[PDB]
Amino acid sequence: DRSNIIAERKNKQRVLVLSSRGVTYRHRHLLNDLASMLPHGRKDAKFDTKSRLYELCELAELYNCNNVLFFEARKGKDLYMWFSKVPNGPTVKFYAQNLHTMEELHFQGNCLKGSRPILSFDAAFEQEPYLKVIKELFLHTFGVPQGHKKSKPFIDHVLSFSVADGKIWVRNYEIREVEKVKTDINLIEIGPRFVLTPIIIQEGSFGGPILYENKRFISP
Amino acid sequence: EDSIPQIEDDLQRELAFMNQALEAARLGRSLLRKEGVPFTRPTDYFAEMVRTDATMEKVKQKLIEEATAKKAAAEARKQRDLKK
Amino acid sequence: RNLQYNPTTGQWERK
Amino acid sequence: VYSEKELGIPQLNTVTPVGVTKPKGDRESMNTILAMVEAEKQGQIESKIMRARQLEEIREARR
Amino acid sequence: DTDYNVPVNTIGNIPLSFYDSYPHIGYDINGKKIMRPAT
Amino acid sequence: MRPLTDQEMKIVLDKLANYMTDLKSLIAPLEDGDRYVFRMQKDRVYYVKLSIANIATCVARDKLLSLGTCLGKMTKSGKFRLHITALPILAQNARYKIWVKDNGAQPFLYGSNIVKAHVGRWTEDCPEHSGCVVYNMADIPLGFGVTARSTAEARRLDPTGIVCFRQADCGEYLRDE
RNA sequence: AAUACAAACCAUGAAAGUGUGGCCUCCUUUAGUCCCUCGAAAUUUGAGGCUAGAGGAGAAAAGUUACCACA
RNA sequence: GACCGUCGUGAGACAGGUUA
Repeated sequence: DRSNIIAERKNKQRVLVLSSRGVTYRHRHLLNDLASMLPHGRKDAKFDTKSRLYELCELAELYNCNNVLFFEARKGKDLYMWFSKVPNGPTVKFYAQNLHTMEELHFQGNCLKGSRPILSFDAAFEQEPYLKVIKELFLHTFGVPQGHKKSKPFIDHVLSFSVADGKIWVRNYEIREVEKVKTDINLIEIGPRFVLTPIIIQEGSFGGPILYENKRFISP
Repeated sequence: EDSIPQIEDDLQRELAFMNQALEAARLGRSLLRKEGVPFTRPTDYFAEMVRTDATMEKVKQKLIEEATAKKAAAEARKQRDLKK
Repeated sequence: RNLQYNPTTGQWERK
Repeated sequence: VYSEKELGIPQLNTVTPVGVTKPKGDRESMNTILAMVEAEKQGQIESKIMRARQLEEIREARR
Repeated sequence: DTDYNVPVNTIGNIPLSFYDSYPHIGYDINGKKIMRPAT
Repeated sequence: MRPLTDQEMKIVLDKLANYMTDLKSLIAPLEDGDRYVFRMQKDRVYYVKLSIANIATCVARDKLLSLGTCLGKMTKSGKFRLHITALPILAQNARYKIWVKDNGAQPFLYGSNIVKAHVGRWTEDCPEHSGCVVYNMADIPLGFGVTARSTAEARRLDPTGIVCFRQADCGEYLRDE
């Protein structure tokens, strides 16, 4: 046994977070904030944009990771997300904006790194299928397997994914206990704030035939 | 989306996402005890935070500065209440 | 009551 | 330097959690005891012998 | 890999100045306290 | 029911031997073999014989109040106290004895300190902060205390000065009635 | 605000009209079974048992005081 | 009179205190 899962049925998941060659400190801090939360992931930096998309696959095969979260930077100003099942599974592309990182002293919330989250989804993540595919991809990227030996055990935070206009808004809150008056959970927000606008669904790993197209996207 | 009237209402938009993670947290807590795991961190688990400790030190200093400004301004009120 | 919540479908269903 | 208890500042979820508790944490016997405690009283007499010599400091005052 | 022999103490890179008074150091994945192997 | 522990008997014998000279004589194997074994109850110590302890260890702790004769009690900080209950033990084998007159014993029994006009005669080689036992002209044990100064400094000071500091007297007997 | 009542509304029926939203909640302090046991008492009580109104990490030291001294 | 003190804390004392 090599997958370090102590559970009745092992959820073998790994992610590989990556960066482009021109990200900003705001996009760099979202690597550090997301990877700190994400206990079964490896950090890597500065993928060559002159390479091809499917060289992100054997990069992840080199590190035994079935998920990849790529931060691609264009113009030195714009963050673009990529969630993908590495061998042959589907992928996604987002435009990320309205960034607010953990280093900014205005959130007043904190939690253990590596602790297991609760995934707080939205109602439209169930009824409409283009939200459903990214739902399973979000759930796998933040999978945090059961018997993972790098995970701290007590649960104190919940990740909230909600769609408002056409865009998904992420939220992170800390579970805190205040006793009821003759204990209820009060949420204090911890970490990353970003707004996630879908762009495409591709049926391949990083190419493959196009499945969803967001025909309302105003590019920067 | 039905909870949010206007997307520029920062107070209501924050409350809507907070309310969404509210019933997720209470429902998850109920199901987690029914199966049964250690859910709440005890007083003795000195475990490593997702944030740097010094970051909490400067955010504790900022909460000092905001709250001490409010009460010192109230002392300025009482001085000028004597003035009138 | 004969109603519980399904986490994976987000609905209410009977026992 | 104005006190925290009246200050409207909530607790912070640092590495120390919310609410931290302090840790829980014979014939010859008589013989050694007497010897040791009398030896202390004998030391008092020696400091008092320097006070019997401090009457020369009171004599120096008069002189 | 860097994460091959992952320790069971379920602790961070926190200084060992903590966990010097309580009899247990860290916990485990289930949540059982880990009492020090040598005293 | 428990005996004196290691540190607790150490501080007890520290404060006792500050006022005692022969601790061997107080606790020794007697003719019958019975020994004056120490005893404590409700953070209050006692001085009993062993055969007294056997006929008292048969009792539940909460029902027992006192045992033999009392020596003192312990505070929350852990320091030892010696009371006027320990005076017949204290005056039996006293190291330093100070005798006060009848017109000076009356303020001593009221609660006032010892003045140079109060004392009739004196012991010798008394240090500044050594303990002592206070008697009258008729060798009646009145109390105990720590002197303010040595013997030679008492000769050369004003007669209105405080000589020996009053700690306990028979007012505790009058208080408890 | 709850609750009572009235009206409106709603369900069914072609109409006639009908129709609706239960019953409960180890010791310490107190009363009874004067029931059973042990006693006393020239015939009545005492103490237990039983019943039912309510409370509740451990030897390292803690909690609290219109209290004392000191800062 | 009101403080810096030194010597003891179960209570206290001072030819020690900035001038002649």
